[PDB]
Amino acid sequence: EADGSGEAGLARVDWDRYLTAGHRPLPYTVLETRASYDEEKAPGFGQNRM
Amino acid sequence: RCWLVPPEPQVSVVAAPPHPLLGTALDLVDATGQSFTQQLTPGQVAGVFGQQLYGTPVLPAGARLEWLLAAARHGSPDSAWTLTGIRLPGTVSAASGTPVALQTSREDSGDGHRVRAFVKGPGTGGGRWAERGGATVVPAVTRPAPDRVDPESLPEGLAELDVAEVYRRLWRQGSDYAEPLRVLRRVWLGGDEAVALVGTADVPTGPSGWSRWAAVLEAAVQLAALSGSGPRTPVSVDRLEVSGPPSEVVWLRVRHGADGAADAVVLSGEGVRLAAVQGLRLRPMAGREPAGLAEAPLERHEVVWHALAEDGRPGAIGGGTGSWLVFSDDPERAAAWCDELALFGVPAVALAGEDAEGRDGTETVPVGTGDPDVVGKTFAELRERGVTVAGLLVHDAGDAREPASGADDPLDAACRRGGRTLALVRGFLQEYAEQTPRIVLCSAGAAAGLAGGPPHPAQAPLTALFTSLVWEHPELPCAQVDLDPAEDPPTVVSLLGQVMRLPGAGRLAVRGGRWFEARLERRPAPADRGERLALRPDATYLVAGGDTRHAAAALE
Amino acid sequence: SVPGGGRPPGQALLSALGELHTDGVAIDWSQAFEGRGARRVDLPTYPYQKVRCWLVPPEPQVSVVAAPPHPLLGTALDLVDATGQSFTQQLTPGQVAGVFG
Amino acid sequence: QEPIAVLGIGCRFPGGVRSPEDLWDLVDSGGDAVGGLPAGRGWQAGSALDGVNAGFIHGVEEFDPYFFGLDPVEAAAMDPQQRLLLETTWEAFERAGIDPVAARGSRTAVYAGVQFGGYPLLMREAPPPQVLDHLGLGNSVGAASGRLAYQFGLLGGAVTVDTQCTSSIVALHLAVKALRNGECALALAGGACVMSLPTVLMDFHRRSLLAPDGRSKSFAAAADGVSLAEGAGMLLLERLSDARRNGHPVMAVIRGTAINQDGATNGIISPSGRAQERVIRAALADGRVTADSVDAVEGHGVGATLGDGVEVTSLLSTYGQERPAGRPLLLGSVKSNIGHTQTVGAVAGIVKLVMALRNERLPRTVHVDGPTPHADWSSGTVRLLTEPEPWRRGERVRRAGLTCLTLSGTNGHLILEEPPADEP
Amino acid sequence: PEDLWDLVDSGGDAVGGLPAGRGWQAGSALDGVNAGFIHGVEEFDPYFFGLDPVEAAAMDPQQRLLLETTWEAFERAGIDPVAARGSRTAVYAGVQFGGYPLLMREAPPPQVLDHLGLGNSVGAASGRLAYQFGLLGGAVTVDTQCTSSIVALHLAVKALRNGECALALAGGACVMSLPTVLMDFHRRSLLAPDGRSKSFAA
Amino acid sequence: AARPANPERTVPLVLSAKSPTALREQAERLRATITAAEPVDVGHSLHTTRSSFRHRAVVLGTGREELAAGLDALAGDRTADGLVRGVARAQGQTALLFGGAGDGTSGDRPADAEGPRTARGLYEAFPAFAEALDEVTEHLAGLLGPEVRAAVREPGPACAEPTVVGQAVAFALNTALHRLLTAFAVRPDATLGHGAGEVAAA
Ligand SMILES: O=C(O)CCCCCCCCCC(=O)c1ccc[nH]1
Repeated sequence: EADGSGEAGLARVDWDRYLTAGHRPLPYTVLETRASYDEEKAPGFGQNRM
Repeated sequence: RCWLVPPEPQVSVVAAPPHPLLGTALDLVDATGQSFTQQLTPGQVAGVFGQQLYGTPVLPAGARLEWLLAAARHGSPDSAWTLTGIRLPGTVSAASGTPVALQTSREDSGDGHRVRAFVKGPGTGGGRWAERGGATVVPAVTRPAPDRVDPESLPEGLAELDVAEVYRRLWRQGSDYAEPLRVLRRVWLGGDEAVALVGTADVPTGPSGWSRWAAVLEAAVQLAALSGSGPRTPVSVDRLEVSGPPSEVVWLRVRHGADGAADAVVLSGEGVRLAAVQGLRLRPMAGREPAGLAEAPLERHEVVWHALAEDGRPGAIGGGTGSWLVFSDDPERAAAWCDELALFGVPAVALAGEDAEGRDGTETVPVGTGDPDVVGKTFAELRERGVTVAGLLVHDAGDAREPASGADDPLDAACRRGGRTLALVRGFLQEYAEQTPRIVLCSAGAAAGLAGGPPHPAQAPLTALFTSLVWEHPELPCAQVDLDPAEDPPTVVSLLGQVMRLPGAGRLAVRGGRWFEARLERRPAPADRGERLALRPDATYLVAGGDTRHAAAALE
Repeated sequence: SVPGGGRPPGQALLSALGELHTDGVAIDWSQAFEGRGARRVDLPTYPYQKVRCWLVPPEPQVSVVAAPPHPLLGTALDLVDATGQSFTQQLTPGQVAGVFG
Repeated sequence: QEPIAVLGIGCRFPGGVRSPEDLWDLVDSGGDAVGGLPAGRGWQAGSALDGVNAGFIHGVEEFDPYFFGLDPVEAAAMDPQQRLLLETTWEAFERAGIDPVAARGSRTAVYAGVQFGGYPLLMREAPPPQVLDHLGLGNSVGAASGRLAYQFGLLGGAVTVDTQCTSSIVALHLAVKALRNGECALALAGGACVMSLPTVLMDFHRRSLLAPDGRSKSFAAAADGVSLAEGAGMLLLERLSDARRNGHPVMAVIRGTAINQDGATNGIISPSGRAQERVIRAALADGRVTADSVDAVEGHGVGATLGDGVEVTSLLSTYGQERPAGRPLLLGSVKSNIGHTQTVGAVAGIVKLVMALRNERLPRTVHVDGPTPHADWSSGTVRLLTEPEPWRRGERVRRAGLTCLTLSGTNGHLILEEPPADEP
Repeated sequence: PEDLWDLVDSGGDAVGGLPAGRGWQAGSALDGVNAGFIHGVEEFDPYFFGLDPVEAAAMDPQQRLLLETTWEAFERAGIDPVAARGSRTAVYAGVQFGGYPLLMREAPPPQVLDHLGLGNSVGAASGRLAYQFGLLGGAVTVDTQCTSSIVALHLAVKALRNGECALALAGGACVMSLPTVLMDFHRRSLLAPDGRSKSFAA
Repeated sequence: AARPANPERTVPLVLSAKSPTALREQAERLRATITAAEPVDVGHSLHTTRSSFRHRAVVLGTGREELAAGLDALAGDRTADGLVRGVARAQGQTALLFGGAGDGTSGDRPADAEGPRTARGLYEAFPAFAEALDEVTEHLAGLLGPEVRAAVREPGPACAEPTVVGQAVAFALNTALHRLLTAFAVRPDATLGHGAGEVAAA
């Protein structure tokens, strides 16, 4: 850890509890994944309905 | 005939499926009383252990209570039962993917019909079997009880609650429930009692027959815990009395009238007595140790900067909805960005601190006096002119205060920077927060771990104030951008542009032409490095600045 | 800007089109190679970003006895309240003739 | 374009059918074979099969080991599917009028449709040590086509194929191409399906796919679901010119064949419909037969509520445009009498049309209370055969088609014609 | 092909020790056995092909290797797989039932159970390739033990000659999901005790 | 091959991937091959033998030394000249802007000589542009006399100056560059023209 370590620490934490504790109605990109984007998926093999 | 396996009989028994906690009875010849055994495979555990405390699977208290009742009623067709002096020590828990052995027994007391039941939790490896529940059984209840009570008459004294907030209250008590145990459909609560509507309580083997009592009794624990505060778990019950399997709907009543103990009654959709519970105590295990129960490991957590090389293009500013306010340590910078926003057709106003000179026709604000009231009484004047605010930029000069003042004290400089920025930001929030403004704090050389020069310590109150907003006015969008302190600052339309792509909040930084975003991310920590460590023998060591409890452990 | 860019005149237009291709327009680069000496070659294939996909979680590498149960003595029980150990076996019809010689 | 002659057919089908003549008695009398679960198999099924009805070969658990020279230990180790093919192939050579001793050393090819039946998973215990040595070749899918060629001493090609339900129509297409390519002198094509384990009926019941009364009500408005059943069958084939040189009997002539996939795209365009409309055009072209000359089709007709409507639509798009006056396309399906039959659906259809040609009548489709509303009958150019109609030899050459479909996307078609039947 | 040429031209061999990472319940019954394994066959990339990871766990390793190997075949054939969609390409695969569901020591989760069928039926291995690439030709699986690859080529060559299709894809896969074929070849002592195919040697 | 000699003209080298890490691993593979083959042949291969996925990058360079520096810049993920990166969103949604000659006299007029003085270099660089410009130039001469042909070959300050020769050269160069972009298969959904150059947008 000579350089480039940034803000750094050592603990037991579950961040999925931490961002839902207290309360928070909007995202926070320090803990949450940034955004969705445009892509689509097939209906799977064998399935052929309607 | 040419086939591997000989043919099945024309008729055979149904071989009815076992209740998953008690399993199949053993057949020891000389033994004084019956015993039963099970292994749960790691896949089965998630269906039986329907509750999580702090992420670890635990067995619900209503399920231990049903396990004792299933152990009691195994030998007879009788439709009504009584358990007394019921005690439920400790928490049955199973760390993710591990086997779980279980065992249970019955012994005749010799007092006529009276029988004792016990349950014992997992023996494995170097560990050994330990007690996890006990009760006394009295068969054939053979006594009258009260006539019908209209379930619709019960709720009138109490307010109704959304079932969503009922389970959110339990989440703030460390507990989460899988879908089979989320059996509440309406709830009312207040003072010393509560009532509730319970749906089909369909545990494993529960869609018909007696096993449905597991989740009906668990609803009595969910409701009993809802009335308190701080985390707690059941420990004792003095009587349980049951007649028949519970109907597809049931009504619960729970009351707190005994000293430190709840009583509960279960009524059918017709208002018939189905079961009753007395002396339910959670208090002897109010506030038991979470640090030994939590599933999470010790890890190294680091704020890592990722470049926005993917999708790093600014996009447009959000139209003529209102003005932008620009405040800076430099009047020339504030004016320059107000000229830039004018070229792009965005309305803006220039602000400066009243201890700086009025060199370039800005508004002036009493920032430098530490008081939000005099700042607010200034921001209120713009609203009285009819100005509306979309957002606010606060820009800091970086290390330029050092040669300007001619003396060094980074801690006094941090005290001043905090006081100035707090006066501005609080003074603004008081006057405009109903407009949902966007706040942007623009430091320089504050970001740690990035390339190009050291961080300047006197910037630190800006990173603190940003996170201080994110958790305390959580409806207001904001961002911190950290500039390079020595390169030329970017065009203001680039700064605002990339910031308007964030809903909510985030931390961004500029070095060269790149944009970076911070994420808190995790890796395993080799504690075994300290298990190999010994400090050098020909040396002295300091422990400093701590209280007795920290110091004693450091010395150890 | 489609005419404007870096000093070599081709790099301007190829970079301006490169940004449109990058943003999503299905640009046909063939005009950059048309009239030049171009051939075709075998090139490396796509690099997969693999992760474990299997029905069974990986078994621990612990050594154990190959066939410890004796055919009559069977399995030793761990009845907690027992005064001394008891053992049980069930023999299936195809085993009976093998043990009863 | 050489025509291929069916010299003989042998089969086992639901409801005590052992010959083409028995299947004719069953369909012409309008019966259905669907019934209760078999006793005598090793099935320890739970409540999961209470009320399940299906078509079973009663007696698949019995065989005659000495006739084929096996040890009874090996006869126990073999998958029931390998045994039905072996028993049916002897019957196929006998009705074709060929001595199996004269077939030894011949360039007869074998193309068998088989699916893995799970047979050794019936065992509760470990196997007896003498059985264990035979379990490998007894149950491998690749050994099923090899065993026939060893027993009958055949020296041509041998292949086992799997394509889900279309396995018999796919096996038959390869055998027809092999005979036209000049690879072989005769070809043996067919398949088997036997439920040694109950698990496929449990998987269809858990997903609610079965009809509640167990009937595949082919093309009817009722359309409640599908119905699983067993079956086994073999056809023996030769080039029509070589058959007439030797003077063997010809029961029908296979004229043209095709296979395609239904691809992968949004279900809104009916991809399985577009697939059928290409596969029929391909099969008519392979045989060089004009679309006006077909009289009837033995449709797939499985009873899936949309699928029968997509099939009826594809036939209107393809045959139903060029019908001569008074010659509308007759449609039916054998699945109505005997259930789906899984891998052998094409053999069941061929046996029906071969017997129809020989007896100058087309049988009715059972349980048709009214035509399915999911397709447009308003052209009048296609109809279900709801009462049986005569189909005499005459100046018009009689021709008929067969179709098979499956969820994995394979589709196919065959065209059949009369024997030339020169006067005695 | 270039990796095979480097191994062969450097005169090496590739028979080695039994795989870790697969959940095998082999005791002493494989002690001292050596064989040639595809290391890492348990690792795959579901997002590339458009599979949810629970379906990608349900599939027999043989269906996964064919699907991976087909993309590599098109990328060297000089055809973009997006241009091949709607081509009259036939598929002929030599494949065998792998018993992969019999690895499970317990009943499966109810999420994967409804995918194990088309995940493991041998006749799905032709059709799933044709679905992923949108290929309209015939799609069959063949089995005749070791020769299953020549049988697939012969039928594909005869299909192209007779004009049934414009392209054809022919090949196969073999993976030891279960140990049982090695256990029996060792039990009957058919294996060389040093594990080498000394192809025509004394 | 009968392969012609040429000067070191720029190569557009294109990569695509379905996720970001795969793009960086693809750059480490390809960097070891651009050393052996000529860059024009590698670029012609990747344009035609590969798909067009969602994550994208383009590298430009005159020869092997520059292209290797670009692929290294991608592989380490650091910004450099001639490298471009991004994530595609599939919709077309494109419009194209056109301008007249005389507006270049409003300010910085020598830059609106230097743009056209640079734009002349495209005539040697691309096949499609030369024929389009020549067709327009010879078609214009019958309306103007010969001097327009010299002016198209010497696009100095006239391209910025409100004059008949200036407007003629502006229409020629705009029309030629529109045929260039449509040869690169950019298709407009809308057009807008500023001042007297509106005829080009039409
Ligand atoms: O031709 C040769 O010399 C090679 C012989 C190899 C035969 C391999 C057959 C494998 C069939 C496995 C199978 O069908 C199964 C496994 C578990 C349950 N079923």
